[PDB]
Amino acid sequence: VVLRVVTVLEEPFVMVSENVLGKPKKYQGFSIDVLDALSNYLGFNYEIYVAPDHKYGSPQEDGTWNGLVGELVFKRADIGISALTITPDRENVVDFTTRYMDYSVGVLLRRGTSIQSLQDLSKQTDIPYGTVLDSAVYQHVRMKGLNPFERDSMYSQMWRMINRSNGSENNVLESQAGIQKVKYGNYAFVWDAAVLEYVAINDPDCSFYTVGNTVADRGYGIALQHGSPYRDVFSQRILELQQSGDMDILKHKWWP
Ligand SMILES: O=C(O)c1cc(=O)c2ccc(Cl)cc2[nH]1
Ligand SMILES: O=C(O)c1cc(=O)c2ccc(Cl)cc2[nH]1
Ligand SMILES: O=C(O)c1cc(=O)c2ccc(Cl)cc2[nH]1
Ligand SMILES: [Cl-]
Repeated sequence: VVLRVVTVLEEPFVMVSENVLGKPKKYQGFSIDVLDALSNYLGFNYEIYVAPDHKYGSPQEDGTWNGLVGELVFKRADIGISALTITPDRENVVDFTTRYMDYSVGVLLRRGTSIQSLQDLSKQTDIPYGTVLDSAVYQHVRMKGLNPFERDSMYSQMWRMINRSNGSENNVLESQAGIQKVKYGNYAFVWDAAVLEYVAINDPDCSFYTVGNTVADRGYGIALQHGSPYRDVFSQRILELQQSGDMDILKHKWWP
């Protein structure tokens, strides 16, 4: 029994280890190890392909979904292995396992800063900051900073910085671009805290520092087709990995 796995590249969750003839051959990462834990225990083999648009998946004008979620809806893949945020929107078109990673937001800073939190970052302007355009972080700051019900001045000030020149000045098109901008410029990059911790830990110049708060009731899960016969056993195994302390060994392999 061979499963077809769709993924989205995101260090250190899913990283392409080897390319042959212009296509990835081997994948590694925390999400890959969780997949390898499921495959060996439940007794299935798999093959992995990257989502063509490199997107996670969001609803479109016409109802259809794009990205990884779209690949599962159109049944072009059986399961999705990535840092895919569990949302009610997505739970309506694909089946999610239980959470295997906690959602977290953080900021990447040049070595030698006073910034301790996202709160601090919002209260200064000397270090410009931003994220990836139209990403999760971006859309959250935009929503909170434009919501008349919200009166947390942090999201209002952050959106003011992020949306300078309609977002062309302080944002980037890829996370790699944001990281290099911190490395070689005066900039702070807001992203998933777990990603940024991996980046900081592994930078050859050790030029980064990172702070971030985790977010409860938010996290990443494995996705499957709607009405998949594999969800329940997938979710059970994830619990088992958690109780046995196997998940904390995987997390320590990538976040020592
Ligand atoms: O699942 C999503 O929609 C999604 C959007 C992001 O910008 C993102 C960024 C970093 C990580 Cl580790 C996961 C992410 N997931
Ligand atoms: O602390 C939270 O609940 C939280 C959730 C987000 O999605 C988020 C996104 C961007 C920024 Cl700059 C802060 C954030 N904080
Ligand atoms: O792709 C971008 O928006 C971008 C902005 C920078 O300031 C920048 C600075 C250095 C490097 Cl190596 C890449 C960069 N990329
Ligand atoms: Cl395999």
